[PDB]
Amino acid sequence: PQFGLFSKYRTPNCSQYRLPGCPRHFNPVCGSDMSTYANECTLCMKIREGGHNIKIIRNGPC
Repeated sequence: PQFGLFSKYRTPNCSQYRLPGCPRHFNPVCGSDMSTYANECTLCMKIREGGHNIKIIRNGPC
């Protein structure tokens, strides 16, 4: 897999979602910070400093 998940946890790759804002609502991933999310306003907001450096708990549906 990509790097693994045993180091911290498995961190999401938000190298996209590059909107001036955030369209739609959809939450693919699962948050270690107790937030089911995935987008520019959910993670990428969080991830840059909306929460932490997010590690999703689950990389997919929950």
